[PDB]
Amino acid sequence: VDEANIETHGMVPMNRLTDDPRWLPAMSERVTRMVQRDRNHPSVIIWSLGNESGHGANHDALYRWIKSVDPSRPVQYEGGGADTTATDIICPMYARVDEDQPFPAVPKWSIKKWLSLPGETRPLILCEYAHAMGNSLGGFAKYWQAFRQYPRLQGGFVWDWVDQSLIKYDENGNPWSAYGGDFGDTPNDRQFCMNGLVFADRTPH
Amino acid sequence: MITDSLAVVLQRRDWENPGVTQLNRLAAHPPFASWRNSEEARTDRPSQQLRSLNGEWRFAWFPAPEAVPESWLECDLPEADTVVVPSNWQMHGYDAPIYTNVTYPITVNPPFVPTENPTGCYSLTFNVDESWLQEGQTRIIFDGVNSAFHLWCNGRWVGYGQDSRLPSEFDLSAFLRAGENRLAVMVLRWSDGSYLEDQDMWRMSGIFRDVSLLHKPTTQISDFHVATRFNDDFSRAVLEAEVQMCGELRDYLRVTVSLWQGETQVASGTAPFGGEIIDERGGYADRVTLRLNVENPKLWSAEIPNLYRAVVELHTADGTLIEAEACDVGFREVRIENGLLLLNGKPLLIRGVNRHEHHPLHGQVMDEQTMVQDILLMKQNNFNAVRCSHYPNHPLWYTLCDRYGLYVVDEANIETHGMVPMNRLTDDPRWLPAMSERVTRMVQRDRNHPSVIIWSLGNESGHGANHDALYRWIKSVDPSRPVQYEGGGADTTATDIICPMYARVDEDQPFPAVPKWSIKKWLSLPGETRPLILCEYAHAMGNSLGGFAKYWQAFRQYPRLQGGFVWDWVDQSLIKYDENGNPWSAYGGDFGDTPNDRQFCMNGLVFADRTPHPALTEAKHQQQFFQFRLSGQTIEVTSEYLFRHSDNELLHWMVALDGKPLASGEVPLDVAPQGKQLIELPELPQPESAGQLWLTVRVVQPNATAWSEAGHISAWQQWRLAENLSVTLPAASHAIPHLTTSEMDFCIELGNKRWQFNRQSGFLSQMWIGDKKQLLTPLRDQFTRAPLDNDIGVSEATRIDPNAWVERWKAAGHYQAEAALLQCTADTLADAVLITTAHAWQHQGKTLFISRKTYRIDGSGQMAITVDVEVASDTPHPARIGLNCQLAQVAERVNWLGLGPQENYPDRLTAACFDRWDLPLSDMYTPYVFPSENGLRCGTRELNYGPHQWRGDFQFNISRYSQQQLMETSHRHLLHAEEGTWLNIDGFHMGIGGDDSWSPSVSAEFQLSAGRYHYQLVWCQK
Ligand SMILES: [Mg+2]
Repeated sequence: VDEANIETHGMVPMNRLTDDPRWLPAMSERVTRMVQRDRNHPSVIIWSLGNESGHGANHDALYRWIKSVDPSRPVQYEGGGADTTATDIICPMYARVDEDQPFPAVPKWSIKKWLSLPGETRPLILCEYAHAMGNSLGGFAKYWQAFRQYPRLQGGFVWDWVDQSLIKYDENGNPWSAYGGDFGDTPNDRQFCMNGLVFADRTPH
Repeated sequence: MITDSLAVVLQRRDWENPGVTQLNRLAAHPPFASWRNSEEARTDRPSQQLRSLNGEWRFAWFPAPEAVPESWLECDLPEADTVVVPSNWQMHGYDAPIYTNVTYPITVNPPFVPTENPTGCYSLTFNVDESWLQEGQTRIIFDGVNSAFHLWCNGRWVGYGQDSRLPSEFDLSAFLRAGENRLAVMVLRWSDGSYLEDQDMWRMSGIFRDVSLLHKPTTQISDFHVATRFNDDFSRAVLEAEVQMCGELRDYLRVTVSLWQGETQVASGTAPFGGEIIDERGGYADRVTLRLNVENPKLWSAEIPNLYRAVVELHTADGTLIEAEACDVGFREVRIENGLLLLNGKPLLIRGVNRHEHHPLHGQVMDEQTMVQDILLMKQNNFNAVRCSHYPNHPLWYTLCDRYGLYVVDEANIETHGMVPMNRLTDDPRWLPAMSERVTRMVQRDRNHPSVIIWSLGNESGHGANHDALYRWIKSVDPSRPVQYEGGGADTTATDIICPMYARVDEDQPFPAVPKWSIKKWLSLPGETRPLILCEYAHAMGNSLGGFAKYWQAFRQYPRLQGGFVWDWVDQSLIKYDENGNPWSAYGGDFGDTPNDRQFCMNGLVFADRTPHPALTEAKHQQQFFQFRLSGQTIEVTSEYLFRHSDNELLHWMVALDGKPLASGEVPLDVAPQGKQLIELPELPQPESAGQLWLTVRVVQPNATAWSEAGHISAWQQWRLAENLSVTLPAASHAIPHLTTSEMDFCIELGNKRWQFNRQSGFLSQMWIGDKKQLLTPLRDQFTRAPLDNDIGVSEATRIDPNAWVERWKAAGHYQAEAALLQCTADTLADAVLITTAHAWQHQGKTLFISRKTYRIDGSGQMAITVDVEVASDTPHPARIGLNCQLAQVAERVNWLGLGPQENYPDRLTAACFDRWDLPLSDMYTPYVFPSENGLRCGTRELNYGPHQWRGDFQFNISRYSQQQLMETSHRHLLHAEEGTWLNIDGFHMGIGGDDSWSPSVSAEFQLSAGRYHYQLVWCQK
């Protein structure tokens, strides 16, 4: 699944960069440029405009462009709660099968519930599930049990394949993995960055 | 000092590059006017803060951008003349204006442009008040510029602007200094952006729009949005406005919205900054949403503006107000429901004329007065809807519509007629950023206005991926207005409502990949639900609007069809000065700009100056809201109006016989919208005398609306009363005509009068009175008329087209055909003398027509002519069948009984009504920029000029200019009246047409294909 190189986690509201009319030309290049280069490959089955960029007018405009230039591949966008008009298939991220937690303006429901919502027909694939950080994947069976159970649920991508760490050298020169801003870059989110199913080197968690 | 210096700034060049529309340009916002006082915004009094750079402007002109001196930016050149702004430099005559209908004037190598591009640099020196500099931000604003400009302030580079139509704002706060500040602006005729718009209009490059200076407090609201929500009842409407505040944010500061109707406020809204906790990271810091509830709010409509005044004020907590913004608010809901466009819960029938904003005297720049003058005419003429093609209108223009009445359709400033395939510029992914600015920028500026009911992405740009992407953006940013795009055949996915252009109701013509069908057929297409509105119809060029009735008849007939905008409101012409200095209108590249599309450019319903084309009256009659159906004595009136009761309408009916009215009936009119009112006449007087009774009903307004003076007439209808046939006999007269015969000529004498017929000629050369000679030229049959604009079409001597009517006639030898006498004879009735002439018109051994004419002379001496015409089936149908003569006598006034008084044609005789008519002789001729046969009148029982009386049913045009002369002349001004008056009488006349200029638009029924024709008329002295 190809992803347009747009993220705007930082901005508050997050949607502001994507939402603004002026920013559209900068936004366009990443979606537009990406399609031409990667359109040819047989393997790609999907186009994703943005990740965690929120919902903006540009995404709706951009989503329309991808369909018109290319009708071959379904387009999915996570942002806006994943219930956004732009995404062909719902991609709730970190959604819980058993239970749903809602944040005002960004409600999250159990995947079984989410398909069931009034006036919803779209197939649902999770952007992420079963976070692999540290000890992880607990209740992993439950997610998969649900996927087999429901025809509509297409399953979701696990996060994340490789823990992110950078080699560091001791005075001895032995190499120790570094998590977060070991280098002192600040503020450092530290440990959360690695998020890894398998060791970098790589070894299997 | 670099990089301020021209050489560094010029290259890399921006204009050549497709990608950068502008540099250092502030985001577009609806105008606020920046006035601190709360009252002023509600008042709408001109703001003190706003400043106008309009005035005399220093000007310099250079062939190329490289050519213009570097030194100038520091100082204005000594040589350069001072030119008023906003102005078009070409209008000034520095550079000849270039007009091209389809082709870009510059050679097409996107994105590259011709190495030498005419460049004009404007330098303005102004003094800024000290108070402005100390606090706030000051940004220069340009209402319009073309194509692209480079901005220098105080010898320092400021900005680059890529779009002429849109307003561009640059901030001068850093640049400005105490005392006078020089302003240097550079404008280039040709830009990379130029490729985007190929729309066909006279092309002028310069600053055609006002330049002003605006001052904003450091904390001010950059943009505000007004939105309306209504109940199904519409009794209660919820209005919410969102305001975004620039720069610093203070918790204490609050924004208050007040809605004022007339002099009394309806509702007030006040909010703390920020709202709604938008997902997911945070609620907007700088955005506040205010909702105001209005119940029984008046709703804006073309018939009634019904305006509210909304003031947005940002004020301190205590609190003082930092700034005030006022926006006109009209409450209307526009939505497409069930494939039918609906306004305010009522299906909309749109009568609209495409408007190009052009002035012959001032060229592209439009006087404020002109819009008002233009607006009144369209509203006066039964036009409730105006579309501007294909660029955003002057900022003032939208405001006028909202007060005045008529609906406005905004159009994005993108056209790409030139590119082949045309879709290429729009279609390409790279071009999207340039494309985006015109659609995106336009929405923000024009979104606020109540009047606009639609958004149009592009005109004639073809169908491109960008249009589909752009269409999606407009919906998402704004859901209020339906979006329609013409291109791609008008069946494109992007357009909410189909807009076929030049579509024909009766018949459909298809071009591979761009099929066109009759409008009735087009809705019917499989899997089509969209309401259809024509971008253009009833082309008004030259003689035009023929078959206009048919289009309108269809619109009423079908619920889905919403009607279409007429093209075009104003003929486009530029004033030119003779050595005498008299002003003659110029069509095409009179200036020698080439290649020139020439005549086709004007395309005008009404004269530029402006005067109304004979056609315009026809539009008014068809357009009119009221519908009249008559059965017997009873008259039934149906109201077109959706929302308005006829509070002040007066209905007057007059019944007259043979141009004389026995009775006049007037009734007050009280019909609710969609209401039907039945009116019954007092029993009509019955005339024993032979003739036809005529009933005429017209609706006039007792009290003048702002657009219309009192006693103005909205609509009229004419119905024939039961016909009267007279069996009274002319005979008998004691005097008997005596005829004297010579081999050379046939002579008939009765009393004083003498009639001469020439045997060799086969036509009667001379008619005798006194002691006088009546006609200069022998009477002859004429099968040709000066070609109409439609008949000529796109055909030219260089590039002749087989399809065009003129070509078929020319190929035919129809024009050059020479009459021969097949037979001739002279005979004497006891009471009269009868002459029979047979003429065959032969070209190349093939006879186009055979005409037989018999002249019978009464004892009274009144002369009766019966003509029989045979037309070969093979030959292209004769444009008209008539006999034309030249008369020495000249008369001040022409009196005829027939359809009047406007010139009318069989295709468009609907506007005309039958009554006795009197006009100055000059009136009969109709001025045209390009001269074609004109001034024809139809269904005339009797025609009177001077001594002569003509009795019969015929179509007559009487003018000084010969038909041969009319065809010959390039321009209207050139023609010089021939001595005497040319008179044409036609038994039958071909329909003017046409839906399309390019291809013959004439209807099948209108053409005289019968192959057999008979008409008779009487020549009577006195
Ligand atoms: Mg065009």
